[PDB]
Amino acid sequence: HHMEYWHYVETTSSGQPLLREGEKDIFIDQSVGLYHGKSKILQRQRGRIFLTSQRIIYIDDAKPTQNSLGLELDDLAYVNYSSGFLTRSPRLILFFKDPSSSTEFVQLSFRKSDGVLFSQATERALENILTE
Amino acid sequence: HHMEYWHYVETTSSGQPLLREGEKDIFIDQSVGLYHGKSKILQRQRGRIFLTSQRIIYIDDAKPTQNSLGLELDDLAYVNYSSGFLTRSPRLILFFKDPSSSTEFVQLSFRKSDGVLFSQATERALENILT
Amino acid sequence: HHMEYWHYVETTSSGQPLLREGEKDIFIDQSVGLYHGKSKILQRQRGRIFLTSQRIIYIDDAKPTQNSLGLELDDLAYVNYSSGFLTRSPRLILFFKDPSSSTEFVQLSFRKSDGVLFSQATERALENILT
Amino acid sequence: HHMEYWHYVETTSSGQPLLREGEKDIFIDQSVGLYHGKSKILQRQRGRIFLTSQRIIYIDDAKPTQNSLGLELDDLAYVNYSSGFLTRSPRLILFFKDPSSSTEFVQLSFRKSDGVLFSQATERALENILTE
Repeated sequence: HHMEYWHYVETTSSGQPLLREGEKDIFIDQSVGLYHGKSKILQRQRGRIFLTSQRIIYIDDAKPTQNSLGLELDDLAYVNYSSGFLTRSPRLILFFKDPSSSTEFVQLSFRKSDGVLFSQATERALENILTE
Repeated sequence: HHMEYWHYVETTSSGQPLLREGEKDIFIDQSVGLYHGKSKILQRQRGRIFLTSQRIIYIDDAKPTQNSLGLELDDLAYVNYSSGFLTRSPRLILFFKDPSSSTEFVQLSFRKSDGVLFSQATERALENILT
Repeated sequence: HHMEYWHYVETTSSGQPLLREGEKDIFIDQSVGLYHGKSKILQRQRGRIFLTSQRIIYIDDAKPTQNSLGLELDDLAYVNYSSGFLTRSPRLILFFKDPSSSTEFVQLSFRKSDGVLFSQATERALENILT
Repeated sequence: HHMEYWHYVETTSSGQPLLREGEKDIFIDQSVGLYHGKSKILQRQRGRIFLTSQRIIYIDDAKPTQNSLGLELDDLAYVNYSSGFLTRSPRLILFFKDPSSSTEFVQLSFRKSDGVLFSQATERALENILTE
């Protein structure tokens, strides 16, 4: 289940995430869907994606105050961009430090952008945490 | 930087590695080279690669008692096979649980086989450890 | 759009394809599905895949005398194996010499094998035609 | 040999390509190296790359009037972007309509950019020719 790694995120009525003390937004993209391993996360297929200094946050388009999710950058070891040759959309693949299985990873799927600026910003934000 | 993750492996002159208490031989392949991230590990470009129940072990062809190295399966998180379209040889990429940088990962490069059987065995060996 | 590139293949009721003058059986794999570009070919999702000296032939499991198709090796330019990290199954991707669009290419999807032996045989069969 | 597919291109002293009647530049990138199949093209490792309505053109940094090369878009069937996971630089892979072997293809290697805008423009320019 994807909830071992993802946590619930509160938002305003308008779909703005409520961020932690000193947590700052770095980048945002639109119309992103989530995967857990190779499978779509049902009902989390169209949202805005936010990168912060601490987290990747998915804000559900349809029900932002219910279906929004967060992932800690501190739980990640690598991110890898995949450009959409076999997949309909380009994908950003997130690798965890401590997966329960190699089947457990996340993907962000970009339906209205190539996802390149988001992925580049995420690579940098991850590297800042890793190198410390 | 590769020595953060790999350890020295004692062998014999004929290239037989010293295994641990209860550590079992699973699969071996020949003429493998090692990468650390995108770069070749310089003195480790032609060796046998050995999968055990606990480790991946590189046994150097030219200098086995000196240049042989081991990696704990317990330090890995994911594995990915790449078939060699843009690389001279197929590659098995290994991702650490705890990399100091996301530029640090392992590749095994298969110069005289396709590396499929070795990669499949490693997938299974790693999954046994994770689960 | 896939019917620009694939042709109808006559079989028998037991799923044996009608081969041409001097056309020889090279390799077969089971439980394969077909793609045209990124999309599944709808009635061609479970069949045997057959490499001959001249063609790749899909023999449909459910309706072999109706839904079986052939592709000329002479219409291909490149082949690429993808190991199935993000796809449920490994894929063999085939690139046409003369695509109407660069969105048009073939995939074979291997549901009950890794497709390596079939892919390796196809690489060789295609190279024989090209050279 | 890479010269079955590539042709000589004339330039000005300053390294500006001399274009055909009605041929127009679409995009340019810098610090690109060439591959023929998996191997570097020696001495064609640092140049500007130009996309035109008809061609991809490599302008050699060191000797532009001698070592510049052109490829016809009409000789291509596909282009594929590869994002630099195993390769030091991202790559744009060019597939020919009529290779003599599957070992014969070209790569553009991007040493000072991610090559994304160039690759996107090339995909579009190719598609215009293919669809006719």
